[PDB]
Amino acid sequence: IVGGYTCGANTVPYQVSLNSGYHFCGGSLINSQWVVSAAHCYKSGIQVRLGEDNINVVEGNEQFISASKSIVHPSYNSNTLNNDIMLIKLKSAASLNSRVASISLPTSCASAGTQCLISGWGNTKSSGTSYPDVLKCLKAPILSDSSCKSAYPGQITSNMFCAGYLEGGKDSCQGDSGGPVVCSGKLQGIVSWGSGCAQKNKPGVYTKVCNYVSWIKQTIASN
Ligand SMILES: COc1ccc(-c2ccc(C(=O)N[C@H](CO)C(C)(C)C)cc2C(=O)O)c(C(=O)Nc2ccc(C(=N)N)cc2)n1
Ligand SMILES: COc1ccc(-c2ccc(C(=O)N[C@H](CO)C(C)(C)C)cc2C(=O)O)c(C(=O)Nc2ccc(C(=N)N)cc2)n1
Ligand SMILES: [Ca+2]
Repeated sequence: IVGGYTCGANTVPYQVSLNSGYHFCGGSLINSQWVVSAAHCYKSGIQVRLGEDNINVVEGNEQFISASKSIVHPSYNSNTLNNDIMLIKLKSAASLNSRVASISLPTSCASAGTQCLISGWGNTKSSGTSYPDVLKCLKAPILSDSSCKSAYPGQITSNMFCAGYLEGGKDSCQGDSGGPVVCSGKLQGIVSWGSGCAQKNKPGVYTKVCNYVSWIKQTIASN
């Protein structure tokens, strides 16, 4: 997260870190056994880390649970980036508590201009790299479809939206991928792609979760 702020420990209790001996992507807890992330974060050896603030220090509220299943959307396309969504099942159920809690799925899509909370442990600089110990947060609005398509001509599908700041300086970034965009208590987005980070006229692009609620529910019911 570039241009964000320190969230505060366990203030975003649905935020998970996907770990393979290091943090590589975010995710969002949606019930005690399932995490929503980005398809492009798929890999072997995933451990889900819940209850984290400082990802480099044991602080006492963590739960580390191996992924037993990783289910990428059936029509994910790694070229176009359409349908950049994956469901991860935990090998055993998390213990839900105040610091490890789920986020609601949308019942309807959010309007342009809706203010959302984006969070993660990704890079915090727009040039160069700095990776934070503690979770970072950014308030950012959803942009209009027209502004999004103007920013990325020919690239924006009905399963994507843009969010952020066209002046630059405030964006998600590498390592935030798979993590949440939460608006009025609903998981509306997944950190997906962009051009660099926090560049002028190049807002973040996010998977549009409201198109996937039936798929998510049916997938959880069958796996
Ligand atoms: C598929 O969609 C996107 C969208 C954006 C990026 C991206 C993000 C940040 C940056 C980047 O500029 N990140 C930091 C920001 O400070 C640097 C300091 C490393 C430049 C670069 C890229 C890129 O396009 O190469 C990427 C991206 O990083 N893709 C990528 C693909 C292949 C390799 C590899 N085999 N070496 C590495 C990286 N992918
Ligand atoms: C869509 O498919 C992919 C595939 C791979 C990447 C990617 C490439 C390199 C890396 C990366 O450089 N990872 C390092 C290790 O080299 C970390 C230390 C951040 C784990 C991260 C990512 C990522 O998924 O976030 C990314 C990727 O760069 N995504 C991304 C997400 C958001 C923005 C933005 N809002 N500005 C920019 C870029 N996207
Ligand atoms: Ca920790």
